[PDB]
Amino acid sequence: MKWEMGLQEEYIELIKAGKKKIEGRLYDEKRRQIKPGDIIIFEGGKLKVKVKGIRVYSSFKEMLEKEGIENVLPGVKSIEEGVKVYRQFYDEEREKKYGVVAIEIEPIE
Repeated sequence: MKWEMGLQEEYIELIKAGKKKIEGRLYDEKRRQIKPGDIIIFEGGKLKVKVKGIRVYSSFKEMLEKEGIENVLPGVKSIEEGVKVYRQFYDEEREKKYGVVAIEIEPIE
């Protein structure tokens, strides 16, 4: 399957460069249908990636600690800062309701 989802510009570059190897998202209805082998089209075609793995957590904090913040949000020095990044996109109620998913990705040329 091929899935479409938005992605901020700064992350598009980090993924292409091989620094950002994980895409964190709310494990919501849309994300609950993704499996390794699928393809994700980011920000209207600015980047295409292959899904290599799916790991679900109860929170962004736990996801970041297990996946390694440098592999998810390159440059962010602390887990607290990492959680803040996600809070700008996802509220705590949604996080508690759906859980969080770490999508292992590989850029497609």
